[PDB]
Amino acid sequence: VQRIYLDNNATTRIDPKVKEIMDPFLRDHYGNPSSLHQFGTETHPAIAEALDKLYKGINARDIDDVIITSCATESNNWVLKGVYFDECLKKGKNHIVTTVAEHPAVRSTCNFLESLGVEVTYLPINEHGSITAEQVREAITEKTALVSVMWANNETGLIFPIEEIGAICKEKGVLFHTDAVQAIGKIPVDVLKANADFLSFSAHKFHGPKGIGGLYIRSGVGLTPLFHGGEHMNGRRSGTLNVPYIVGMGEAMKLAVEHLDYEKEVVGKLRDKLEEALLKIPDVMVVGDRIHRVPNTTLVSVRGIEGEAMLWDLNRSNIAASTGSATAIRLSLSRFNTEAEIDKTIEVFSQAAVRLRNI
Amino acid sequence: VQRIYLDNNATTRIDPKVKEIMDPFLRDHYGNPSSLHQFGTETHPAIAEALDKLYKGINARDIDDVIITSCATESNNWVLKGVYFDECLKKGKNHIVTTVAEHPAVRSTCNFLESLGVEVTYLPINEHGSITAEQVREAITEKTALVSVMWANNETGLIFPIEEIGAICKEKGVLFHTDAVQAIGKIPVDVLKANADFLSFSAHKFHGPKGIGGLYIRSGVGLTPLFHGGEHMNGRRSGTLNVPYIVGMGEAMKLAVEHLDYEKEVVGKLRDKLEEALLKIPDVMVVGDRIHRVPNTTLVSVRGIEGEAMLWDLNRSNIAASTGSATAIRLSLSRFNTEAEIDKTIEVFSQAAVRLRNI
Ligand SMILES: Cc1ncc(COP(=O)(O)O)c(CN[C@@H](C)C(=O)O)c1O
Ligand SMILES: Cc1ncc(COP(=O)(O)O)c(CN[C@@H](C)C(=O)O)c1O
Ligand SMILES: [Cl-]
Ligand SMILES: [Cl-]
Repeated sequence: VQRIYLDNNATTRIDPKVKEIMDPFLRDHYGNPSSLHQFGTETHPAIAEALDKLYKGINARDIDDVIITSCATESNNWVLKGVYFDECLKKGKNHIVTTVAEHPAVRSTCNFLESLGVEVTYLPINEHGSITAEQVREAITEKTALVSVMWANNETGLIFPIEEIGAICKEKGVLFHTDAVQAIGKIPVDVLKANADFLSFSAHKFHGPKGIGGLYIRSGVGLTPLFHGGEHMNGRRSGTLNVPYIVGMGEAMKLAVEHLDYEKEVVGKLRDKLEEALLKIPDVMVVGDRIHRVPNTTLVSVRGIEGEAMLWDLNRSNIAASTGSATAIRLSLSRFNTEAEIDKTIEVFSQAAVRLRNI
Repeated sequence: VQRIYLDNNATTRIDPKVKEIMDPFLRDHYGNPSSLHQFGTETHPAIAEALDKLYKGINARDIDDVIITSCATESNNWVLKGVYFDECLKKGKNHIVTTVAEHPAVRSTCNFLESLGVEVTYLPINEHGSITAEQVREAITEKTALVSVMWANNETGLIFPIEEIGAICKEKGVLFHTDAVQAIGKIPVDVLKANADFLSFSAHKFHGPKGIGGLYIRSGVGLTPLFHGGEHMNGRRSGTLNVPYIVGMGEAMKLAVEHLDYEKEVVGKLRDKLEEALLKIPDVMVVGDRIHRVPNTTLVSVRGIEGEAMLWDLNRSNIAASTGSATAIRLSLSRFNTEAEIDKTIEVFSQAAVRLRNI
């Protein structure tokens, strides 16, 4: 069989080059980076080069941190629970501003915070699919400790106006976190433009392994550790480093960035091909704005069918994809897809479409 | 060159079989276990078999949890910070009992807890190297929320009387966590014998990859998540699973347990060989008790030399090891060592010994 993968916002294949680069750290460079002897020191250089790659991915300066984590969910829980202790409790700054769009790691953590007594406002989503900036402007109180808005949306592919949000946040004196998980490798990411104080990502959205990610922390911004024990990552996050996955994720980030133009021109073109082909069906509205999306995503709906039903049929034709908020169907490409696979999807989708209608 | 690795309590080589089993999950079974389509469902079976292996390693029942984490430091921070919220805050049970022996993840987290207002008593270590049980008996107040004692000590290899501690904890109504990181693969581990409510481990102490670990949670014991977001691990710890490392760590645990007798009879014998050979030097006292140690560790001191100096010289002779509390030298074997390598160490150590004395 010839299977087609269109669920890249759920996770992604590890790049062959990523696999190849981690391999010697599963084989004989197994030493613990903290060890003082050769087994440890010999991992130094590769670690350093990984970190360089991460820095250059997100336009982070020497004086900033990019801390390695076990995934974006760790990152996001760290940021929220750290600012709770540093701001909400110790500074009485008892309010967080976020959106209804956010990943559940963010939203569940916020919920928990409310349980303890933080007030969290959850910004509503507009007709244009997006949040405005002015919406955050108008929410930022005296008490506001942090604003958290995701860079791009995992369900619709919509880019939020981070940066404008950056500015509104600078002007008003407030901590700014952006969850940038679905922006890496998909559009350029620049914490400087963004005035991020905090930024999250996870390798497996850009062809590294599941099980690692980063939190960008800006210079001189405190954030009480989520993993105390304090020896690794300048005491910001304790635990023996995941050497192999570090090295992998370096590589991934690099390749991700190198492919920005390819993502834009080629993958985006593929997405468009697909999109147009599918709008030719009947009442197949696309979902949300079409102009401010990451290149690789399209969330279509289909008049009289469930998303789940569509998905299940697609699966039997060896095509993988997932749902989103109405349900609707999310098709999420990557550089690994080809025009052949799109064409095929167009066929198998339309057949499936026609074939499920009468029920 | 022929290098000799004796720093197994710092980390360990991934077993070839562990490497081999994770490999297809870095290659083409890259789907996200949550996905509903084949790419996801096809990871189901291997995940399940991994989990089975983990269960059987630690004598955990079906109705218990073994939750996958990013490492033992995650585990330990989870346990302490969860019981703070479930017990210290919500039940007014404002005291934790632990030892001075514990890993810094435990101790730093405790320190942080104190910062917020928990009272933590830190049980002092005795002349016999160990903690008694009666010592915990006598500390358990009305207010005591949790007792945390490590199963074996990473610095000395000393086994604490967990189980007796289990009983004293059952009788008095108190939550029992044991950090068992250095017991996996080294002596049998049995949460049932132990009345653990919580038990930690990390794969890289038993020849799986760094960057994953477990928290055993006993049936019906709550523990407010450290990673909110709640979709993975029955909502106890959110984040896309580390499929490859799961599968690896399964395998590791299995092999670890299969090798218990080999660890006892062969590795322990090797350790003894080494130990005796080195006691023949001059005022080379061994450090702590010699009778209740995991098979693989020995912490020697050397009359007139620093530990660091000894280590550095050893490193130049291609032998890897680390220090411990007075400083002293820790030599930590695994099944991968051979009598040849010991012999060699005996030589290179004694030469180094004699050669560093006059200064
Ligand atoms: C924007 C965003 N933030 C955070 C996460 C969580 O990353 P980890 O699971 O690596 O912590 C994801 C992945 N989500 C999946 C569940 C999806 O979109 O289908 C995401 O898309
Ligand atoms: C008893 C114990 N608990 C917890 C940990 C932390 O595990 P992770 O780093 O996998 O979270 C270790 C490893 N320690 C090293 C630093 C040593 O003994 O030399 C340990 O020995
Ligand atoms: Cl915290
Ligand atoms: Cl928590």
